[PDB]
Amino acid sequence: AKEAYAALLLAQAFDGPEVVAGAALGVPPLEGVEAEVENVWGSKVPRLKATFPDGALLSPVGTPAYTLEASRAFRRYAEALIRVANTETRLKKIGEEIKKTTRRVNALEQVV
Amino acid sequence: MAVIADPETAQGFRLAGLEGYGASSAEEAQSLLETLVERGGYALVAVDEALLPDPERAVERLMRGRDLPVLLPIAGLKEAFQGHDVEGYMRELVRKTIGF
Amino acid sequence: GLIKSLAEKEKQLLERLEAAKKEAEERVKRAEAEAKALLE
Amino acid sequence: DDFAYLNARVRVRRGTLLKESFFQEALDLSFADFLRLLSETVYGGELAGQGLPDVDRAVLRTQAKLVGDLPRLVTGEAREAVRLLLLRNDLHNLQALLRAKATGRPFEEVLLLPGTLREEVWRQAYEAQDPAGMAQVLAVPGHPLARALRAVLRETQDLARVEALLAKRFFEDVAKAAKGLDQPALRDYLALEVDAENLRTAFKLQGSGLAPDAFFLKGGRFVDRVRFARLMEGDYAVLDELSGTPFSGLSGVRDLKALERGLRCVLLKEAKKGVQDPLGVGLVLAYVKEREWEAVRLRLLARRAYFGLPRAQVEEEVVC
Amino acid sequence: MIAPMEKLVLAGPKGRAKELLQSLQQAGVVHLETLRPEALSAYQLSPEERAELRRWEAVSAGAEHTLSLLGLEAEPARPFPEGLEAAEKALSPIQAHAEGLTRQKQELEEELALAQAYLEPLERLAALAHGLDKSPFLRVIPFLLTEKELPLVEEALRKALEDRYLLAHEAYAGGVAALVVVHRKEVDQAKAALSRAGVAELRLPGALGELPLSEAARRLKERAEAAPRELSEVRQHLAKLARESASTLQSLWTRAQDEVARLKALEELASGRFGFALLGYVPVKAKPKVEEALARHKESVVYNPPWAKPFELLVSFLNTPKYGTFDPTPVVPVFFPFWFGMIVGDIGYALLFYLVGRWLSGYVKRNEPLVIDLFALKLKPQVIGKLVHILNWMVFWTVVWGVIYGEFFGTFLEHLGVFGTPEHPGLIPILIHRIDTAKTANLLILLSVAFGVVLVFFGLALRAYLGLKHRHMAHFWEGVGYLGGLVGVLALAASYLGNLQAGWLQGLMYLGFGVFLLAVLMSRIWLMIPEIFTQAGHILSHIRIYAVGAAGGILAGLLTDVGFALAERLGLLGVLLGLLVAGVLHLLILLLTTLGHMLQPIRLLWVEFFTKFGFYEENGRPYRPFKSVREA
Repeated sequence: AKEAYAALLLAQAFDGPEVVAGAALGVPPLEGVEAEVENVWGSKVPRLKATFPDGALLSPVGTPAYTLEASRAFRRYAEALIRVANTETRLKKIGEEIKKTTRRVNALEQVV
Repeated sequence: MAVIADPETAQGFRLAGLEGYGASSAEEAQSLLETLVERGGYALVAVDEALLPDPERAVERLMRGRDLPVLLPIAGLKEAFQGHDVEGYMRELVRKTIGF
Repeated sequence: GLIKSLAEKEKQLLERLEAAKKEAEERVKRAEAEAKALLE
Repeated sequence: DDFAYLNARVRVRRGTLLKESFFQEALDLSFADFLRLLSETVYGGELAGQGLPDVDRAVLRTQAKLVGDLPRLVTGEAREAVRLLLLRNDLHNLQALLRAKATGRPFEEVLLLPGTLREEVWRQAYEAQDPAGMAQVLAVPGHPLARALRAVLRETQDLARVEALLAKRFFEDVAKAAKGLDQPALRDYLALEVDAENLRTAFKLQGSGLAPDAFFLKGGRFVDRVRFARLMEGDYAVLDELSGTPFSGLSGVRDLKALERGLRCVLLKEAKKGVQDPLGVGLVLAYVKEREWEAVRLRLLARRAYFGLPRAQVEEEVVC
Repeated sequence: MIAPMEKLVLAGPKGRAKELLQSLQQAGVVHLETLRPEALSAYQLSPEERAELRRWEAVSAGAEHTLSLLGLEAEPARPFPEGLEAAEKALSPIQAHAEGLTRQKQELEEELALAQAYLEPLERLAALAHGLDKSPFLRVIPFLLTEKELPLVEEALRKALEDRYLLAHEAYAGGVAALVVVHRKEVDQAKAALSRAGVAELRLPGALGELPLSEAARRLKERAEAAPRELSEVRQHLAKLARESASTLQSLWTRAQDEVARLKALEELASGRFGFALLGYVPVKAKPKVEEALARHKESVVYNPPWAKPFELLVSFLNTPKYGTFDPTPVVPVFFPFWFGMIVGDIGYALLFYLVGRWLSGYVKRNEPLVIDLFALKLKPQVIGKLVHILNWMVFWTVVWGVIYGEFFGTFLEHLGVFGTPEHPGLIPILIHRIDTAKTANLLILLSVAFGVVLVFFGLALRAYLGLKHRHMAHFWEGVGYLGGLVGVLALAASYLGNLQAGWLQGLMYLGFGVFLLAVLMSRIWLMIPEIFTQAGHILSHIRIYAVGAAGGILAGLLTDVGFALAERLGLLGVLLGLLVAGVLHLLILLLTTLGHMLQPIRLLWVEFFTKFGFYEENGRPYRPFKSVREA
């Protein structure tokens, strides 16, 4: 990622200022979080794919240049973030059970 | 989204089809804390670990059993993150777990 | 500069209005008195 | 005749320029030293103090005075030429404004560079309501950009197209105006400028896989429609047809970044040629170009120190 | 409606405001606002009002938009009371319908075009192709190529395909629509052959490009046929919408626009005045009186005889104030004798310009078009022509009097005792011309000089008035002070003009004349002395400009010798009319130059005027370019 971020600053650190307008809006910013159930023992919680694009093309010529490839990097934020977004929601499931579980384990073993 | 990172570098992400807005002056992410609750929902939610936020119990104390979209903490630029991966691994594995 | 004239007159109106609300509340404060008294 | 006056002054301005070793030194410096180092050199005299933003802003403001007010000062061909440079800054400004206006993203949200066209014009421009009106605001200073917009408007009046077709149209417009402007070096440079723009354009838009025809910029002479078409298909062998061209290091290149690196320098070596220009503006242009390359670098190296980035990270990009 | 306590708006030159304000107070008006500076105080505004206004704007704009797609736009005439809502409503069905027709109509034109282009080459491709369009066992690739290109692609193909293609072309002129049929397996190699070449496939828009060619062809063919007829229908409907709806559109337009202004007016004044002019509020007892008159100095927006005629209109423009020094107006009565009086022609020069004037009140037929100058129809603004009837009078007069000093001229270029010239000969008057002759000429030249003298006085006198009545001692002394010089100037000329008189007679007087000048120029102190040389250029200029107005005039009359008395052979009464081959031409040449002529006067005048000698337009400053000013 960090490539592009840093390649902002190249000839467009200064045109970050420009860019933040100048490239910004070819796509809905924000949400598209399409909440997903994974339904198992380990109940149901929301996961999601925020399945709306994060876009990157909206400008012509390839305009100022750094922009397009860099904006293309944003993809590789979005998409990638999903893996972890969805594995950790599984984590939270996996916490619960174990914890809860043992609570009863204990109880049975330790009073009943 | 709802991101913060290094603000300036978060900036790029947030531009196309994405979203963040917080700034560096709450290094615990007040920057998220309130903001999150401002709608109570965003595409997702993420952070710099600089903006120290796995005190997400802070967040939980507001959310109160709400399923907010929740962090990915980030160091905002390369400088070896693989620690808090294998650590992120420990973050369950020590403490959700028979693992220690 | 006539000016003042119209820029004051709108003010003249206000001090009678202000005075109205006050004169208003008194009627209620009257009813407050009776409302206790008759019940005691 | 008469560039004499221009020439003497600019030579005095050229005195404030830095050692190469600055850029080298910078490679290893801390941010505090970065601040000191810039503050001891000419952009530095309005350095806004401590912090990275201060640097960027200083660079802008320093150019604002050193370049930005130059065109006015008589109005011969050269003066027009300076006007064109600063006008490119205007062109961006305009685009941004257009977008701001278009995207329902108010007046506040835009900030602009120095140019021939400056804040108040812009303020009016934003504050002009209609796309027709915007173009008419441009008619206020009267420029080929003015002309370009009015021409662009005839078919369409909404941002994205207006901009695309405008950019193309505009560059065509510049070319003609430039045929009327008669520094041979700049004439050559325009064709090459056209070419460079095509190479990068073709490069960014390659893998669209499309016709050259949608956005083949024109005035190419190491380029033509076919090469454009080819590159757009993915074909770096287009770059390998470079062989004895000025653009000669672009052969063996596969990626846009490297492409751009090579290009910026190629254009720079050429840009530096105009030195002791008779009509001054080879030299003034060069002074400008160099100031850019310098400026870019100040900022690069600044980041490098500021964020504590590796040497190797800028080492590539501080060399032409 | 809005402004229920009800608005009047008056607009104007900034200076006039107090006097305007007074005129408005008198009328029956009350609650006069803002009255210097601005920002009313409980007589302002709210976005609700604005919103409703916005609705009027939407209609207003909409009426125009729909009117646009059809073509033309409306004119100020009859609005009508509407619901705003009603107006908005009204616009919607009709506009949508028309708009709908429009939308189809361009699409139809494009269709027609595209279809026409593609059908024939595609037909050629189809004709070769049959049976093998279908097959994907085998693959076929259409592309068009030209006939030089027929060897180049053929080579690309030859290298890839070898002979495992059989290679076909069918003509349609401009090239041959071409097929390669190859195995499906061979397809990349074949496409690639085209790619190396840069030869292009006849892929076509839409679903159509993609298709089996034969089938595609059928659809394409249908489009070609269909579109003009379709177009006719849509076009009829659109045309129909203009015919009926044009009045409707206008009435709506007028209303919507006026409303938009009306609404706006209320909003700007609400807040913050006209600027420097004046708003204000009437109960309806006050409302009738007020608008009708309140003296011309301003523009409002509502909730012998020859010598009198344009001047009469200047009387009002005298009355607009700014200062105690006198205002714009003078120009029109000042110009006229000389304006006309450069024109000093003859039978073929001046004296035929009536016909043209008679083509501004009668017209012409004999070439293309003109019908009525009163109805001023045109190639470039019509409108103006109606307005400039004030000018049509002055022009008809310009020629009439101009012809007349031509006829003064022909007193002295006819009559056999005065010159050698004929009284009235067998050729034409003004015959072997002689005003050219140096001594005769000298008098006409010296004639010119005099008008320039008048102007010297007129300007500097007005400066002394400037400082007198605008009170500036600085202006007063400047305008007065230069006249201190003048007696001595008159001395210097006179010693050559009489060859004697002065300059050595009144040249002793010069010695004292030069000091008097610099006294009050010195009273202002004035390091700003040097300028006085330059003033010396100006006097001479008056002469020269007039001189040319004569000389170029005179030259013009002497050109009719080489126009109409002579120009090949020597011109008698047949070769004379061999000059008439040229003669008709000379009229049109004459026309061109005379446009040039008049402008020197005004330039001359402007020298004086815009040295602020009676005029407060000058380099801007309220009042407006003189070009625009004097004409009424």
